[PDB]
Amino acid sequence: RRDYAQDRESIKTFLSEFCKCDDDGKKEFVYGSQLVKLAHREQVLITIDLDDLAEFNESLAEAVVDNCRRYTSIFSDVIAELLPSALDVYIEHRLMMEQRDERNSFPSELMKRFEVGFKPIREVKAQHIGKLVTVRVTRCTEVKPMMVVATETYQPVNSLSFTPVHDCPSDDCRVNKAGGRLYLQTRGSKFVKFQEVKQEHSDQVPVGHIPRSTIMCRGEVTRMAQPGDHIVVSFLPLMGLLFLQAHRIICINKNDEISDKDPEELEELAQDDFYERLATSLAPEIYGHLDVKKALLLLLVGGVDKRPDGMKIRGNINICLMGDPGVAKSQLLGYISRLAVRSQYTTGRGSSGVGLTAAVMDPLTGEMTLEGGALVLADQGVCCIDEFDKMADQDRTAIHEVMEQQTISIAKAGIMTTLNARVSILAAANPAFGRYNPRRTVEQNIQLPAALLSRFDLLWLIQDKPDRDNDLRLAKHITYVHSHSKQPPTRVKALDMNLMRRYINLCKRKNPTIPDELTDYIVGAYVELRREARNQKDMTFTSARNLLGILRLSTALARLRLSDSVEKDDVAEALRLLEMSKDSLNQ
Amino acid sequence: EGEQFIKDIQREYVDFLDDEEDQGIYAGHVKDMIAEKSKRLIVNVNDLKRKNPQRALGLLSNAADEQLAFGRALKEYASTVDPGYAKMHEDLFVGFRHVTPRSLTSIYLGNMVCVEGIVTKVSLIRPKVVRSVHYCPNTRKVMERKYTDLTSFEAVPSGAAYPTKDEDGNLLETEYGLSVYKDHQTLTIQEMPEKAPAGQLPRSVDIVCDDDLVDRCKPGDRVQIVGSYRCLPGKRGSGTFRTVLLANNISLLSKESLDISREDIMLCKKLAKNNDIFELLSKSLAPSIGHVKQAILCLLLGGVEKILPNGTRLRGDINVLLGDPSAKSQLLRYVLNTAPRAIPTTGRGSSGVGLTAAVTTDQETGERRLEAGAMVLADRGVVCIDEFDKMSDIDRTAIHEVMEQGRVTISKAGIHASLNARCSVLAAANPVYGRYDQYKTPMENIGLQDSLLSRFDLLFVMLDVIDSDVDQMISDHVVRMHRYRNPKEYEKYDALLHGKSRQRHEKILSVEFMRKYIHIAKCMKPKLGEQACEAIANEYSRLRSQEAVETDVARTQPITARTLETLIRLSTAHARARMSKSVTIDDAHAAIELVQFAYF
Amino acid sequence: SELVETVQAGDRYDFTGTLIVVPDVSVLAGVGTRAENSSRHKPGMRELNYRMAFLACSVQAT
DNA sequence: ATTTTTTTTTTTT
Ligand SMILES: Nc1ncnc2c1ncn2[C@@H]1O[C@H](COP(=O)(O)OP(=O)(O)OP(=O)(O)O)[C@@H](O)[C@H]1O
Ligand SMILES: Nc1ncnc2c1ncn2[C@@H]1O[C@H](COP(=O)(O)OP(=O)(O)OP(=O)(O)O)[C@@H](O)[C@H]1O
Ligand SMILES: Nc1ncnc2c1ncn2[C@@H]1O[C@H](COP(=O)(O)OP(=O)(O)O)[C@@H](O)[C@H]1O
Repeated sequence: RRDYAQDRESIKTFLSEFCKCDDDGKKEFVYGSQLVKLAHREQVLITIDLDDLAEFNESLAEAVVDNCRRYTSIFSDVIAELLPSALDVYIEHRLMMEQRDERNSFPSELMKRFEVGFKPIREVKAQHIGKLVTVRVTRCTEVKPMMVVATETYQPVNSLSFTPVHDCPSDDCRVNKAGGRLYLQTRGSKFVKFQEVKQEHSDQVPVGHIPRSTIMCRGEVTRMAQPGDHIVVSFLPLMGLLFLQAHRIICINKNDEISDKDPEELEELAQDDFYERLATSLAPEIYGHLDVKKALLLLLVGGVDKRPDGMKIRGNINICLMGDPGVAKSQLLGYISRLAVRSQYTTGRGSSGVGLTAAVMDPLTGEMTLEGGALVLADQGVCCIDEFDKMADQDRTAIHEVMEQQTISIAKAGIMTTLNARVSILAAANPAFGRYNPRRTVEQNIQLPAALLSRFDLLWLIQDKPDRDNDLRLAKHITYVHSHSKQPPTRVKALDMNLMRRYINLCKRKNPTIPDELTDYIVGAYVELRREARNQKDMTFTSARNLLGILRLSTALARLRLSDSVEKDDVAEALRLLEMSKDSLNQ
Repeated sequence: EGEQFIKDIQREYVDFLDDEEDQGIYAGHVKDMIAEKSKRLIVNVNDLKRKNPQRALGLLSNAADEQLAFGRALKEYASTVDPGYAKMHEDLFVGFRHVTPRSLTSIYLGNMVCVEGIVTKVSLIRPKVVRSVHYCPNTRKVMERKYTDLTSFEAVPSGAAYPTKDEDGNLLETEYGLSVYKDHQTLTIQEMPEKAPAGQLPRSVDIVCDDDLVDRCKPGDRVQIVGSYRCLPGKRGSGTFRTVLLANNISLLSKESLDISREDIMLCKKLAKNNDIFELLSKSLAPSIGHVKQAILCLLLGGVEKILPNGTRLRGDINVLLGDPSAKSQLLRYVLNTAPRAIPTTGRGSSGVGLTAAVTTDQETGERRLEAGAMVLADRGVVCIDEFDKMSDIDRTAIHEVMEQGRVTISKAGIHASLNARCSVLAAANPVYGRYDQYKTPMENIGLQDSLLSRFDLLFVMLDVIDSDVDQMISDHVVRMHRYRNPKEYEKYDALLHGKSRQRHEKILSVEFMRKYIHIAKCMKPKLGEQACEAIANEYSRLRSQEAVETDVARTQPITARTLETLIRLSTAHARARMSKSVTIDDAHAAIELVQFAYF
Repeated sequence: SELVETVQAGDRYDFTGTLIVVPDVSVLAGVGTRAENSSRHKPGMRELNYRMAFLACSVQAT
């Protein structure tokens, strides 16, 4: 019931005089800047805010929140009329030799060149038609053409279905029979990109209910989400009178500034130069155990790779762990799986996965859906399985070919499936009946081939026997976090996981080297392995890649010391951790 | 405007809206200034019989057309009093003989009557649309054409697509945010089957719902629901006839509400200082039962939740079972019947723990069965089953999963899902050789597996001998059972004494007084003080050092510190049995005798 | 016809291989030109995508 | 999409 025209004048006054000097450096014109940036014809899609119209006036700040449609075509045509300075070039060729007024006059959408969106399920109640609202992906789909007008008759659509026309609804073929045929002149047809995809977070689903899941986005906005992203999306039914169009995909978790690798920290980075405080802020939940945390912090570190002679090198840390007392190695895997960007979790078996990749395993229907699981998807990341020992004997071959890297072949259906297994792995298992009898040796106490125990860079049994004082410490430290809420008091200033990953991001692209000085030294130190272990054939086996492991950890650590200078210090800790990996069952 | 009697009908309805019934009871600042907007001002027919009985029948004889008029009367009144509750000029229905679904014989057509039955085939939501709000960007006039269907009135438009190019061929376009719409629902009803006749196949019924009436319950519950009748389609000019009954309000009957204002909290606060109510409270799950139950207290109470700042949380729950055969299959019943929605299950079954596997090999409709779990109804609930000794090893894995996490995480082609659960569960037992418990060995006289030490939360004892001294004791208590079973200690009156030398009274020994301290009891948060850590640490040290020796080492399998979570969050459940905003040395004492009864 | 049921599995031949096409009734994945011999305009339809076969007239089991 | 069927694999003590 508002007037549809004088509002145009008001928003011209909005768009012109927008030089709000709220910060030093805005005495110039802000939407004049965006205006003239459209004069660069870089931006083919413009942006709107609530704080924009909060100042100018308050009607339309909620006059348009209800329609968000007709206001927007007038927003289109208004600044389409404004010239303050492929198809675009072809039309001039089409109108190069050019009732000159009685014409199939173009709609402004046919010369699109620019676009707009806007900014401000269970709870969504069914009285939201036409309102532009927000809610916080499954079955990700692909991108295809979607029309806006076919041509030169214009047959514009807002619907999703259509039908072709015949002859010409103009004056040329009106009363006079003299006329020609009419067909889709693509070179002058106007389309738009298109993707489609379908469910709730499960943190707001009722106890006695089941998580239910439709999103339609066209144009430039496509490819702004992946299967399985926790997203925010910024209502129109679809022609007994029995879907949604979006503009933006914001994720406070799993998005560009929260994600690693997808400067801001400089004020603190100049203030912060340290390697040990990570343990103080990486999982404060448990007292002690600096080594296990720092070993995983190395797996968080990364930064080791080479592609020489056509072949790569395995440059991800693959740690395994066996042991089961009061160890609580469940909070660690959960901790890593939480903070680790692009994380995963499977168990020893559970259901629909079996802590594995994908399989064509029966009489149900007919799909041949390879169904990529956790082990499939964790690449460029870590798939954190628990109790791998109980997984399965037949399964051990699946970890065998996937160990090397990027390699999971499935010759069961008649296809060369790859799945590119680039995933770092964390294996956690328990001793058999009994609790790691120190006398009962490895593969005497457990029953897994040495093919898989070997192919771990590190194995790290962790055991704590009876100490009258030690568990007391374990008592009071835990009780701190319950009588209170935050474990570490006046010791170090722990770091938020967001900041933690922020600093972590500044460690992945570094390409550390290794002067020749260590070429001799490392091979001399490694020699000790092949002498004092191999001197008795009742000792652990050794791999050709075994030294390459401590190599890998060394060079990785320079990602977090960066300066390309692996010194005697970046392998001295390498050996420190390697030797600390072992010699715990003698004492 | 039909025949002009409609207007006097309106006025006869509005003649209700004037005096002490209206001025004191009915609406205004009883719904409206409480800011609800849920239109339905609840009606009772007996008043209509009392004031205008002919108009107590205008409904029941012709329910096609009393209705827009009821809405008129209401909107007129509320507009007369409150222009705030006035900008939603819609239909605005209101509240308002019960035969069976087996007992609709051509008739009650036109009648607003009651039928009882089960929910089943609760289905999808759809909108449905009211008007078309057209605007002409040439001439720029926001014009309108309402729609309708029989499902509200007799009136229907040319119910069809949005109109256009009809006024002039002008610039002609819709608008949204203006053409409002209606919440639509569909489902069907079955009788309550316990009555059901063995010779026939019982009938279902079909219904329709609307805006504020959308499904506060689930298919397979039972509620009293009232409805009028219509029947829209043709019969062979076309195709034969099929009907439905509708125009409804809602109830729900099989709950507890609870004559519970703030007095009942005053009661729970009244008996508070009575200290060892623990006694009766433990005698509140064994009147017909030796033994334990003070330990089942917490599994009745669920648990507690605690979260790290800027981190994550902990699963909180307790699960225990143990002995010799012949009280186990008639003990669990105590908790199928009393404590809210705590659901036992089969013991050896699937298609209902958590598993879907798209099992639609019959009908093959739209939905692919993405929900066949009856352990997520145990979210913040309680469960017990049998066959644990006979349990599949398929799920022992799955329970290893649960006890560690308490979430399901399945991606078998329906979807890669995960869903909260905060549950507990109980068990059965069968040692393959009977009366062998310790002399041969403590553990594994039983036929079991030993991954599950820390994953349940207590080890206890249950044993038996028919005896010499307890022979006549068994005799006399079994008889005192058998006649304290019985009246004066119909077909059977009340039995008191030996609940009278016991100085209780069944309205202090009672169900509602029992759960008097549940529902606020299960909403408290009594943090710890300054004392547990010390002694619990010394005594867990002593537990982890010296409980594994001296002829009981073989009955000392489960020592972990994962007990120390249990060792303390039981005193939590106890601490929410009295609302003491602390936990004490006395609670320390009361939260170790577990250890003594286990073997001591 | 006079060649009918005068055969059995396991023989060797020199047939006539006079290949001809299907005069289809409907097609699936035949998304080549979709059209019809339809007159022009001034003051359900059919489609066309075929597949091959063969035919014969003469036999010699060898 | 379901009805009336059949094997060829999928994975085994
Ligand atoms: N003759 C050789 N040519 C190339 N590389 C060698 C040779 N001898 C040893 N190596 C090195 O020794 C390492 C051996 O461990 P490796 O990763 O090869 O196990 P693997 O051979 O893959 O085990 P399997 O072949 O049984 O799967 C290799 O990384 C390889 O680089
Ligand atoms: N202390 C007791 N209190 C109450 N009832 C008892 C007691 N001792 C024995 N009984 C009676 O003995 C009967 C034993 O058979 P019961 O129904 O308990 O089998 P069950 O214990 O349920 O078997 P399971 O526990 O293996 O399922 C019980 O019905 C119970 O009433
Ligand atoms: N050093 C420690 N610091 C803090 N908590 C600990 C420590 N050791 C054990 N815990 C306890 O262990 C519990 C988790 O045990 P868990 O790691 O699940 O055992 P497992 O790894 O065998 O599954 C936690 O509730 C925690 O209170």
